[PDB]
Amino acid sequence: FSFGDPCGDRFERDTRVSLFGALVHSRTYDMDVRLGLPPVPDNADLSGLAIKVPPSV
Amino acid sequence: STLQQSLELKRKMLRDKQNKKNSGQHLPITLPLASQESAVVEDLLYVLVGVDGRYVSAQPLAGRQSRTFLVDPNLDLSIRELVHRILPVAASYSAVTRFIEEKSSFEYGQVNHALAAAMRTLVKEHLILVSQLEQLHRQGLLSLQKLWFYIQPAMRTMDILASLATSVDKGECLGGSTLSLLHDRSFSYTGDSQ
Amino acid sequence: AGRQSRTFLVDPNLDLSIRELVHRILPVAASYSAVTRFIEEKSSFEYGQVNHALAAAMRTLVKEHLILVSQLEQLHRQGLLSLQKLWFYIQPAMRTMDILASLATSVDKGECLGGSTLSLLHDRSFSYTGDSQ
Amino acid sequence: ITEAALVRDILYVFQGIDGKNIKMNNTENCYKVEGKANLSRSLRDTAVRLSELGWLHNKIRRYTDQRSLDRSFGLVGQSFCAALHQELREYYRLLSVLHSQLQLEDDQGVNLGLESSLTLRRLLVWTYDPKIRLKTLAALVDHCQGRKGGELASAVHAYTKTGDPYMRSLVQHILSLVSH
Repeated sequence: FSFGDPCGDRFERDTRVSLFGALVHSRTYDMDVRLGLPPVPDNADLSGLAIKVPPSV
Repeated sequence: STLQQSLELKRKMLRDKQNKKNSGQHLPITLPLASQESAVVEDLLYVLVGVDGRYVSAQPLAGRQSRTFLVDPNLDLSIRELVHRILPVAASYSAVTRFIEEKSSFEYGQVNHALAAAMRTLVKEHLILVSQLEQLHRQGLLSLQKLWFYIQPAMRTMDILASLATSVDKGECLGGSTLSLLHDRSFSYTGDSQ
Repeated sequence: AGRQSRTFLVDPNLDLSIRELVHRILPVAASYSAVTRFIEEKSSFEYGQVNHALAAAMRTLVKEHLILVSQLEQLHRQGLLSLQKLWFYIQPAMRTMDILASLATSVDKGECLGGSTLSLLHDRSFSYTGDSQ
Repeated sequence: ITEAALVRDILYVFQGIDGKNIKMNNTENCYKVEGKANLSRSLRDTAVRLSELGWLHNKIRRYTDQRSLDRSFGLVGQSFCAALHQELREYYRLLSVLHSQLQLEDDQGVNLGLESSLTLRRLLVWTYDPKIRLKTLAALVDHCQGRKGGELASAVHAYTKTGDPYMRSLVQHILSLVSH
């Protein structure tokens, strides 16, 4: 009667924390999280905007 | 659009790889300067998503070229030149995103699909940056000089991505030829650590 | 009217999107009301031990549904319940209740009793071969 | 047209409901923004992007309704329909989460020019990957349209080769569930 918690399958887990892949840079188990994006880096006006490379880990 | 070429590449890669892949896995199937600046911010935030702005409208893409934009002639010449310098980043982003979204299909094979997926991920990071800059503008923290400075690295990244996309498309690189092209591009970026 | 699902009258001045969401949810409440009516009637001793036990199990599941609904009511009283969160949380519950109601209605149409009821239960269990829950 | 009204319409379209200012255009099989002059062309394109998601939702729901009633789909067909419904449930959970985040942004009331504020552009970015996922699922449904039983199993095995690692994992999980 619930959407079962995606604790089991890693694919299901990532889907849940990504909201079926909706979340880009965040993962959450909390349904009441206010979605925010990472703040604009202070050097963006100084160094420009770099393409964020996902960490290899 | 790069999306149509990438989808055609997907279909071609699917056929060629199926002949190559003995593994039986089928592929999945008058304005004030501040007001001019504000209007241009809205148009640029639309163009970064590939939407024509009110004062800046995109011209139709001729071939596998970066998207061209029509700017209102009544804009400041310095503002118009800065806009034309930044618009290349948004055009490259739009072309790269179209190619990434089409060639990430299973028909393009795991190599081309992964390449397109990586391009899409980097476009996502770029979009996150652009959204933060848009927020700063809504916060009033985005100046035209700050905007130009912030887009300069994004412009260079987008230009590199567009050059790579155009080279792959001209070479029709697929599989081992695509891997060779990737190696050659990695050698071509010897001076660009990023 | 008859052995039909419960119908609801909604105020016509509601938002069309809101009205459609309400009409989408109302099927769950209609199924609940029908299931409760069936459970309460077939819970009589006259219904035999098998049907009585079936009704008791249905009553336990209805109690669980009511508990869930009470927690959601609390969240609304807490102001923590949105329409989309409610829809999401009830969607699996809606499907479960709809399956249960369809089984109840099939049993009622067949008047299945005892061994015939057990056969019908087996067949329904096979009917849920694709639904692990 | 207020941005909040567009947000409401887009959230409804994600649920397949016509908004106050965005209505389904059956000719485009997408939600169309009402022709009131004050909609930005960028806003129109964003509405079209959200209506692609609403179109996918409506297609999925049409498929689910068409196959839930078809007893002739057999145990394999029922399992496939169940898998599709489960993926739809996950999608609806995601849409509900997005709606709750939008509600949080509405509740906070501040046009905070912070990088965290839910903007229509930020919403489009956050739904881009979900949009790709939904597009992949819709293309798979189209390719799998009319197939059942061993034909569905063959389509699923073909679907495991998707290049998108997130799509690849999803299709592998769906294949495992249908093969169970």
